[PDB]
This record gives sequence, structure tokens and C-alpha cells, in this order.
Amino acid sequence: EQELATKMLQIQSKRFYLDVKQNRRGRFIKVAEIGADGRRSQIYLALSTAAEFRDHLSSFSDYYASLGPPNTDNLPEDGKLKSEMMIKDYRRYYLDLKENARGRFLRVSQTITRGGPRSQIALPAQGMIEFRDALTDLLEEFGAN
Ligand SMILES: [Cl-]
Ligand SMILES: [Cl-]
Ligand SMILES: [Cl-]
Repeated sequence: EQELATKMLQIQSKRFYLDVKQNRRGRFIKVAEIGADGRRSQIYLALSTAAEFRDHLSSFSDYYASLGPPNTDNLPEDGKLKSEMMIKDYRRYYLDLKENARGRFLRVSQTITRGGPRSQIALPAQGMIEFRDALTDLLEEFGAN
């Protein structure tokens, strides 16, 4: 298993690692999160999904910037403000911009159709452009389209 590139981002007290990697099952991007409380979690993306994710990020950013401060005091019961879904064979990815007490974050959940092993990262909304730009330049180099 070879590591082709890494990007590290510090966002509102968390860290994120974006690693481009390669093994006999192909090339992919691993995204690892270190929580504000220390909690570790990871998701894995094919390069085609990472390009699709990168495009969604521009759109989630415009939405985020249009919001202004909270509240008023009326959120949707589940907490979700904007949603997308990405598909890669048997893998599904839910992108939900949520708003809780601590603030705004893009929750990204990876599931497998059947299903099976699930996992998520929670990207503070202030970091969406940094994450987007980090994806864009890993993809310039490693993802041909
Ligand atoms: Cl930040
Ligand atoms: Cl694998
Ligand atoms: Cl799959």
C-alpha cells in the first residue's frame, strides 16, 4: 500500500488528513478526521467521487455564506439545511449541512448498499473552501477525468 500525497488541514480545533493512496484495489483518497474531543474517524473515496464531492463543496459554500447568523429559533427537527447524495456502485455518500448548538458542519456519511461497514466525518462549514481547494489540487495531479 503506497502513499502518493498528503494534505493536512486545521479547521475550528479539528484536524483533517487527505491521503492519496494506492494498492492492488486501485487508487483512492482517504480522509481522516481528528475531533475537537479527540475522536478519530475516516472515509474513503474513489477519485471520481472525490471530483463530484469537490463540485458539491462549491455549492454548499454558497449556501453557507447566504445564511447569516442563527436564530430566530426554528431549525428543521433533524437539523439539516441542505442535502446531496453521491453514488459509487454499492457505496452511498450522504452530504448533509447540519446546524447544531456548537455551529454549522457538513456531515459526510459513507454506507454500503446492502448494507455493512458505515462511517462519517463532520467538516466544520468554515472549512469547506479549504477542503474543496485541497481536493482540487490532489485531483489536478492524480485524477485525469
Ligand atoms: Cl477554521
Ligand atoms: Cl482496499
Ligand atoms: Cl462498491
